[PDB]
Amino acid sequence: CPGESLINPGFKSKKPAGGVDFDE
Amino acid sequence: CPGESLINPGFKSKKPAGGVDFD
Amino acid sequence: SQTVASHVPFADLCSTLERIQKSKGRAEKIRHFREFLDSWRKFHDALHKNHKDVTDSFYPAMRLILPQLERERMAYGIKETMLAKLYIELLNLPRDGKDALKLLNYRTPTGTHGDAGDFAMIAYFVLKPRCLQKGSLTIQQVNDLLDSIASNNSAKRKDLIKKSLLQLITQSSALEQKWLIRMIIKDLKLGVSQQTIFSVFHNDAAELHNVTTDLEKVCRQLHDPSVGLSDISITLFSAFKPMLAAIADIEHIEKDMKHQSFYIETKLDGERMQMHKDGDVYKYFSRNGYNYTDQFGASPTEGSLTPFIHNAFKADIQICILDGEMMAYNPNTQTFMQDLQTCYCVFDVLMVNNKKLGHETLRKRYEILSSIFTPIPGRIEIVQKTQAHTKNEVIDALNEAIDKREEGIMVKQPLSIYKPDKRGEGWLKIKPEYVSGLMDELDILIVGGYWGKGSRGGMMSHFLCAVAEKPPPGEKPSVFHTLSRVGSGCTMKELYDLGLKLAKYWKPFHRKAPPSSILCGTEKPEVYIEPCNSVIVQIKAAEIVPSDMYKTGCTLRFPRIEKIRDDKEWHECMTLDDLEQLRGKASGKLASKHLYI
Amino acid sequence: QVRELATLLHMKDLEIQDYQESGATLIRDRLKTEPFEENSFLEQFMIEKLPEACSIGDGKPFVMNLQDLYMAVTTQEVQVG
Amino acid sequence: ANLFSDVQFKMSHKRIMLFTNEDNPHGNDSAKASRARTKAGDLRDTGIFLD
Amino acid sequence: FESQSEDELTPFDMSIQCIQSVYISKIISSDRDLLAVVFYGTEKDKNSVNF
Amino acid sequence: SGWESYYKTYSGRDSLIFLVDASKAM
Repeated sequence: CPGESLINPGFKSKKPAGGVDFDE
Repeated sequence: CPGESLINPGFKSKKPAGGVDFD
Repeated sequence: SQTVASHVPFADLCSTLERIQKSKGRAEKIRHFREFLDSWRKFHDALHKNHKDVTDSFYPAMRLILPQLERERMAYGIKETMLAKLYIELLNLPRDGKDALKLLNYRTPTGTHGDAGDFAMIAYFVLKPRCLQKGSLTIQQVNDLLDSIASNNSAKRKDLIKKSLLQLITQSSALEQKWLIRMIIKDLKLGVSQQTIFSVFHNDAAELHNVTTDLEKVCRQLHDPSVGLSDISITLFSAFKPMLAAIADIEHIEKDMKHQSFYIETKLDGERMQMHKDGDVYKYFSRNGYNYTDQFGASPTEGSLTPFIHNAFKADIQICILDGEMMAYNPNTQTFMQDLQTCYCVFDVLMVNNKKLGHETLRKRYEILSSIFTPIPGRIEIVQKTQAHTKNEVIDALNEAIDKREEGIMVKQPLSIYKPDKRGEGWLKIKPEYVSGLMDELDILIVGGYWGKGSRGGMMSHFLCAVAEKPPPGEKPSVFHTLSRVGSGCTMKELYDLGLKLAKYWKPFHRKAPPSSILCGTEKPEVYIEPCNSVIVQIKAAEIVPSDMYKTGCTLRFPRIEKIRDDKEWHECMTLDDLEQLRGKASGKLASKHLYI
Repeated sequence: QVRELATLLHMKDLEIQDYQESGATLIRDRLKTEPFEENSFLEQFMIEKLPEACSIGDGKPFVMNLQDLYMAVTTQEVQVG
Repeated sequence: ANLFSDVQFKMSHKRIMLFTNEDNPHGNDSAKASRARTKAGDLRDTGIFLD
Repeated sequence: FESQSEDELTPFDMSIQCIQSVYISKIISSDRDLLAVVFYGTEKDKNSVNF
Repeated sequence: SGWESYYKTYSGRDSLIFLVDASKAM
């Protein structure tokens, strides 16, 4: 299934916390 | 094998008697 | 007189059996069998609406589905080899063709064609292109033909059996033929326990079947699920399964005994039999509900025991039932044997006169067994149970039983009741094989091997073992004498490991050209291995008894594989001097050490 | 050449039907192929691939793929007369 | 085949003669044709000579 | 059972004639041989297998 | 109607195995 973490199957992969990202 | 009689296997089919046939 | 079995084509039953086999979840199998039973019951009820009485409702169905418990007809007399030979003869297959060899040598996996373990699947594969697609046989016709073949086998007629098998083959397809082969072999592989089948059939079918031991009575009585039975107990002239003593722990006996007094008796290693006497008529049944009255006689006029036991019963006794063990006795040496006379030793009683004593405690049963007749040595005996309430008493009893070359001992609670079909409920057995450090274990070599069947199909199941002979000093033995066959004592993982290790070292054996190194007796191995490449196998056997099927002349009773000794080299095989020394140490049972704690 | 290929396909299909009738089962069905029909294959090809295959463009595909056969045909023609 | 097996004597030659004028007795059903072919094959393997 | 042309015995008649000739020849040449006649494709059936 | 109308017809733990080539090309 797309967007599935390769480490723990059945769990949703999450990108690293980007913190505060001010917009243009 | 060739010439075997279909009635009595193992015995060659004897040719029919012809008698005397002058040349 | 209409029968439901005639209106149900065998195709439906075969399809249901196939669905049960393929299904994995037990719930699915239960659902399939339940729906089939419901359909059968509905059809039976609808058909017999006009008729106010019924003679048979579901007996043929259970008889076919449970060939193991079939009792109405005698043994067919055919099995894997005979069935394969009959199939080859009937189908006119080539004697030495691939199909014939596969059928006869179904165990051998050399053909590597599908499953090589079960004969039924090989038969199905060979018959797939020969039989039709849809059959035309009804369950009633199949049952008729089956009882016909059974009677013909009992009638000593072979041509009629061949004709019946020809008709069965002609009027069936591949799937039904495979199923019928399985049922003739009496092995269905449904994967469902008997208890589940009886429970789904009816709420209290198992108890009734155990009490009566008949697929006909259970079907006739328990038909409507709504209606049940209140009074169920042992019935006159009815076969009932006996108890079986489970393994007894030798550390918490009192806990199993509730700390109360317990009865200890010597073990009787004979034929378990049950007797029902009513005036003149005597009936004798075996452990598995198999009639044995013919050998022992149903009347005092003829038989082996009835003429001697009829006069030994009290005059006030008319109807009675007992259960005991059957052995041989020798008047020359005044000893029993595991010229000779049949001897019956009784240890329990179920019914006497017109009252039922199944629910009575063991104390009352033993009192009745002590006041039921006048025992006479050599013919009729009563087990002399001894009361005990300490570990010392039981250990002393076991020690003296071992000294007397006895199989073991049995322990019972006086308050126990007689519940048929129970494993180690109130009765327990203690024998030297069940306690570690009491067997003169043996270390042997494996020289042969027979291909397995069923689950252990594509692998090595059991091996033929041989013992080495005293060689010249400094020279390893090269001549081996076959001793026995060992198949048990191993699991799948280690057995597969052994097969893998010696997979490439196996060599086929030829009867007309036996290998010089290995010497074999009556029994021969399918595949043989030279002694130089083998593994030391540990075997613990209850006893060693004389025989003629092996060169050494002795065989191990209940042999086992205790482990594999890799550290012990192959050359360390024991010699025949060891065999004779062990045999002469006690002349029979291996156990000769006193257990003290 | 196409007719030869079609008849060879027919022979292979006859062998395949014989194998199937011999009561043999495939270990893997992922490789299973279906029977071949000349009419169905021709119609499918004409509907699907003809627009791309028949395209010549500037003539490159001819010199790329159809030169050896051209050589043989021209040699045969000159040999004839 | 059953008729041949019935005889109790010793047969030096076992022969069958088919008097038919149909090229394809089983053309509609392939299964019947395959069954006939295999049965003929086993009959030949047994030792029966078919003409 | 059909006559492709007039004055022509049907295939069944020809087969019957051949069978009769073979029977007569076997009567004299070797009377110890075994001969059987089986018909297939008829509505009636008579076999040990009850086909 | 005869024998026609009366008859019809998150758990466990994940596992992983690492397979690594040992050829000189790696």
